Amino acid sequence: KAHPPELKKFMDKKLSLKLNGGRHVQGILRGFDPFMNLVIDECVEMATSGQQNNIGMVVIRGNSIIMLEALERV
Amino acid sequence: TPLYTDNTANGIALLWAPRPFNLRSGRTRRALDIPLVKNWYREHCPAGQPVKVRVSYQKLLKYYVLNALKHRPPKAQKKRYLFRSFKATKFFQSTKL
Amino acid sequence: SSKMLQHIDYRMRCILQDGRIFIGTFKAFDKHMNLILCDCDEFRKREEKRVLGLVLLRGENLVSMTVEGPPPK
Amino acid sequence: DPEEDAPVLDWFYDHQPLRDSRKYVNGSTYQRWQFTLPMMSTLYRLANQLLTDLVDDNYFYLFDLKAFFTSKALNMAIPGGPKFEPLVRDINLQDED
Amino acid sequence: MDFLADLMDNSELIRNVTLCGHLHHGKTCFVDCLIEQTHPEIRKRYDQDLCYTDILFTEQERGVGIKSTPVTVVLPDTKGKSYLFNIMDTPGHVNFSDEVTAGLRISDGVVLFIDAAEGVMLNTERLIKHAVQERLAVTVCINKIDRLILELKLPPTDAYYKLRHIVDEVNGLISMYSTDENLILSPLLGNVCFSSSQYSICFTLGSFAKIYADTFGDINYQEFAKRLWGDIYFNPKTRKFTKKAPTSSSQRSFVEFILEPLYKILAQVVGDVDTSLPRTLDELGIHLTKEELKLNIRPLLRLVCKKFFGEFTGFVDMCVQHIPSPKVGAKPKIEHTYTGGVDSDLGEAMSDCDPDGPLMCHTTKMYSTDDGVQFHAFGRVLSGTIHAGQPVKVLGENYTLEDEEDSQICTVGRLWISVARYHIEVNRVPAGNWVLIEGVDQPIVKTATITEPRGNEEAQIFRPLKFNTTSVIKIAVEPVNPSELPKMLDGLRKVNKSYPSLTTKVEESGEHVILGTGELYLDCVMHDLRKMYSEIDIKVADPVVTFCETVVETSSLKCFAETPNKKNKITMIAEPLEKGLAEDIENEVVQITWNRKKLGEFFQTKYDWDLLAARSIWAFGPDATGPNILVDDTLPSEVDKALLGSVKDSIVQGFQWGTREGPLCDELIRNVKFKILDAVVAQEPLHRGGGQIIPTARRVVYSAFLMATPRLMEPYYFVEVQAPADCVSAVYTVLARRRGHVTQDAPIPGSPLYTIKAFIPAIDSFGFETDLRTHTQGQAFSLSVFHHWQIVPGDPLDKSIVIRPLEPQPAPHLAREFMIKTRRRKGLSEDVSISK
Amino acid sequence: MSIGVPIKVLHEAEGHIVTCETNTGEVYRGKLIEAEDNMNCQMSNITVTYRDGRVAQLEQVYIRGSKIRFLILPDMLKNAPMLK
RNA sequence: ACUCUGGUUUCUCUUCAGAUCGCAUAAAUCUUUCGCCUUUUACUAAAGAUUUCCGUGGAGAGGAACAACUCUGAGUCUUCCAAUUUUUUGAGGCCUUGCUUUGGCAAGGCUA
Repeated sequence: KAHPPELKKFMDKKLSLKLNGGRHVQGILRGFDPFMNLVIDECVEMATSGQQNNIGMVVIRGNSIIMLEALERV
Repeated sequence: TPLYTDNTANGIALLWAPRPFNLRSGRTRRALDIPLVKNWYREHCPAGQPVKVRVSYQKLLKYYVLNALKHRPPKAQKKRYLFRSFKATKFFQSTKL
Repeated sequence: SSKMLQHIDYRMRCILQDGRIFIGTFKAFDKHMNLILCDCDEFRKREEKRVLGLVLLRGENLVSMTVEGPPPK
Repeated sequence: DPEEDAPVLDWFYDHQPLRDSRKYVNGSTYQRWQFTLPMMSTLYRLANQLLTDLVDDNYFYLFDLKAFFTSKALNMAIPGGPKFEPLVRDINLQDED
Repeated sequence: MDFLADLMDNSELIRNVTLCGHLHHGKTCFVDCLIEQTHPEIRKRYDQDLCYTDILFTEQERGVGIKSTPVTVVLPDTKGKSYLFNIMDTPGHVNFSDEVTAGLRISDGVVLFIDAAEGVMLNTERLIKHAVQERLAVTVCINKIDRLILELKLPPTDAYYKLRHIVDEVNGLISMYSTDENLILSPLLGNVCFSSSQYSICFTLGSFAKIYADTFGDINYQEFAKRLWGDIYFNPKTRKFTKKAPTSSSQRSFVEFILEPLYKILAQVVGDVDTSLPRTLDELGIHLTKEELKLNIRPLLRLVCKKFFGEFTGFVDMCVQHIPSPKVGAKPKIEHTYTGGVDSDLGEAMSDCDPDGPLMCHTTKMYSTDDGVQFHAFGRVLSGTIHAGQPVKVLGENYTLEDEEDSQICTVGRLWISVARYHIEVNRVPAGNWVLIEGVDQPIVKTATITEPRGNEEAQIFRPLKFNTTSVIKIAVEPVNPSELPKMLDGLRKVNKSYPSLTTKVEESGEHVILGTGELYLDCVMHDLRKMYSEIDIKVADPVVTFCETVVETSSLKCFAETPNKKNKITMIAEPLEKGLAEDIENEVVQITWNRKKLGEFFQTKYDWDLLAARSIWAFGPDATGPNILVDDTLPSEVDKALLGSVKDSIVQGFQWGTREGPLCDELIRNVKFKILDAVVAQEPLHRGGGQIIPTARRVVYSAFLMATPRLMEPYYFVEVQAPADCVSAVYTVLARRRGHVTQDAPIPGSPLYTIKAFIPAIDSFGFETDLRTHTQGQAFSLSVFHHWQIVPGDPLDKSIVIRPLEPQPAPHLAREFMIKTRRRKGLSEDVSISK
Repeated sequence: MSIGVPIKVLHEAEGHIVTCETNTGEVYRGKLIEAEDNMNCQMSNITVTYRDGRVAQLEQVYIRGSKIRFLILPDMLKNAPMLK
């Protein structure tokens, strides 16, 4: 009965994820599941050390996701 | 469930039917109170008919309209019944003949 | 689950998982123990009464409910 | 017809068709009849002769109670409608200057 | 109850929508169903309709909607959020089109009710066109779906065919009027909604998919709906939606999953109540009591559909998803409606729909109470909050930033939100709402803009209410007892307030003429005047239509007029205007507000006019949008231009006055081109004053018009009649008797009824509806709307004709009669004096 | 029988200004656009108070509902029909 | 998936009738106009006012029927959820200050 999180507003958008342990990440959304695990293109890591770390396509478990901010205008 | 039984067409016809024949249930009216030709003269007179039948049509309509217009609500009544106090009196007897 | 339908509109005190206190009028709940409390004042530790309003407390962070006062008129 | 009039053939011509049938009529007082769609459709098909096959009341545009009341009030008459005496005489006021 | 008021604070959870459609398309029934859903204590009787939202005696007795009624009501959404809806219950009759527009101007969105069996018909086409003019959001509801099941018994495949044909026709009609392609309509898009308002059926694709989901669970109703219409088919082998039929005799997805369950749920209630109804009722989870099963077919069907389809969330989410809220939808409203525009500071303030901004309300409705002596304004709050018992500054239709005379300071007493018959009083109303306002009836006449005094002094008014049709019917109204004339006069004012397009004009002879669109319009107007406002006996003249005046030939010689000072001499000529060009000015295709380059480019290119002549155009006719043109033609080699420009304005007012009141029929010169061929302007300013030039301009315009052979234009009504096939021949003869020519006779698809569209003279259109209805025994019904002025047969300047009294003259005489009697109705002279 | 009353009040809070506290102490006040059965709140025009006291302006926010400690809804919804 | 739920018919009576009492329709009296007119008794036809009559609904009361359990419904009525989103855990441990109600709290940094 697990409905998907309502995120076609946020598809192909530049979002900054907040992750669990005070962590942060940035990237383009590419999709989801009903469990809100997000797949991300052009992922820049953006740690608290201050230097920005690009990766690319990553997958983030939805358990660890605190918030999405759409940095791009939806 | 099938799309339509043998009763579906009959029920659909019963939808658009005159007042007595569009009720699943209803109350009982006296045979006096059932004008079987009230809707007969409420329509226009058929063409190719003599003068007398037409004047009969207008006269029936006139009487019907006079009855309808001069209608008054029935007055409040204490419901005293005839033929019910007769059997109460020691003068009348009941039977079936 | 009538054990908390017994407690609707009673002014209840909800101790939370961080230790914060929600003194609010217990309006509604569900199977996940998400509470709807109206006119809810938060008490933290000295004690204080940060007024919030209509709090939808998610059930994950609720530890313990207890009555503070009778339902108002 | 034994096939078309299946439900009503048993009780069609009785004095009180279904008097003791507790399913359809409340009791001997013979009031508040409850029927079923098949028998009502059968009755309608049998009574097509006495019933005008009119679907809506648009036929009675100017040939209904309201129009006849208007005609009586206005001292005039629909061609098919009835002729009434004037609601008020107004003999001198009928023909103004 | 308090939530109803509190929801007005949020400007997004409110939707301002008007319910419009053709005559008797279930709009009132739909509002009744909504009321019953939201009001537990309000229930319609089994045989008689609820008749809610109709409070006038005429509304109930006639059965046709008369006055648009406001309904404010809170409805839960499909997701479960309680939105606030304001609904204009508008009359579907074409004669009351104005009553739609007053509710249409202050409405963000339009819900177009179309009968499933009937089709689009005429008023729906006019309504979608006119709503395209205000650029409102458009949604379509095909009401009375049951008529495709319980009346025509069309197969569900044919039912889908009919619905798709209707939707495609509506979309094509919108594409023929609206340039923006975003107005495409489809049930999967959430635009098209299906409904049967008698049995309380109201569902869209999303609503029915959500019903499926709640029946089963874990179903995405949005994506399910996005695959529930069109040539899509369903495969149960793979449970998969394809663009081709999995089998040969497969049915489309819409038929398979939507039309089919509806057909069966109706059939099991109309045919098998005692045999098969309990089984299918327990199958769908509907639990009806023993008493509830004892009701007749129609109340039982309504009850089971109410229990099954539940709330009317399809309509709610349709309006939420396709009709913008006032906060977001205010910008186009300000762009199209306000005179000052969005550019000004007030425009920017009112575009945001700020509850804290400057106070601004736009009242377009007037409602009469029981007494009728104190009207109540009704209008939209476009900015700020109006408060009860507060001073306000009411503006008028002629108010400008210069003229402060049209305003008036009035104290607003108690004010309420009208929920049809009952209205809830409220201390204040925020922006974006529809509000009844008290204490402002005296300065308000028809359109009104209300603002706050002692602030925002640079506040203009909204554009005057523009009506689709031109009211051409005219009836003279007199009192039976002249000693009671003032009362009737008072009553006139009241009706002039009540009916937005009513025009009450006192002629020279003293006849108080009233302008109405049609027979029923004036009938209701005079019923209200006699029985509600004046309460005194009144007399009606025989109905007659207005006439316009035109020319058909170039003026034989240039006609000249001179000022009483004998120093300013103006010489002009008369010519007719080009085809469509008059219609172009009528429809605001080209406006005097255009800069000279654009208008000149239009005239020279499209109509092959000379570039200099296009630049030589001075002004338009009776109004800014008058169908007559005034064009300068003074050659620069003989006439100075800068000096002529000083009296150009005065000549413009003179020409406008001349076109307003024609020499022949005392009014309405139409489709005439006037060229000023000579101008002798006195060198001193005091010898060229307006009081001197304007009468001279009127005289020269009259002389030029009369010198050219004039003609009278009578209004031709476009009447379409929906009638069975057997009545078409009779309708042909009936139209032939009244000098009407038949254009089209198209059988309605998906119905056995033809529709015959013809043109009939309005002067000969009186009693046509009754004639046709009674002649075909009620089978043929007609609606009349103004189409176009056409030259009446005959010559108005042929005095050898003798007018026989009390006799229908032949066509070659008609024009003469049509003017001469008209002059007698104005108290004017017997014949037009060419010298004067 | 299926969906509870507080999620109905959360759906009733859409369009309004709600202030949601999350698990990491960050308080998000702004216009709740959409909310689901799980408390995933797409909100907008967000004033954010972090744990330190800093306030940021984040114009489009989607909070996962697992991390929500509570939401403070408007008191208008004290008169909402599902709270009766 | 349960215990109690208690019938419906019919004969009367007594009050109230709002509502098409009635998806039907009478008569009389009176008062206005009338048409006949010449005296009552019949009348002509419209309006207005009552009245009686053939009926009706509801309520209440008193019988019989006659049985009877039940119908029905108040409800617990009864035969399944540890893997991201709530209820089968990221939980627990270290450091500085403000006060210590010398128990320690609050904030932050941590470590796992």
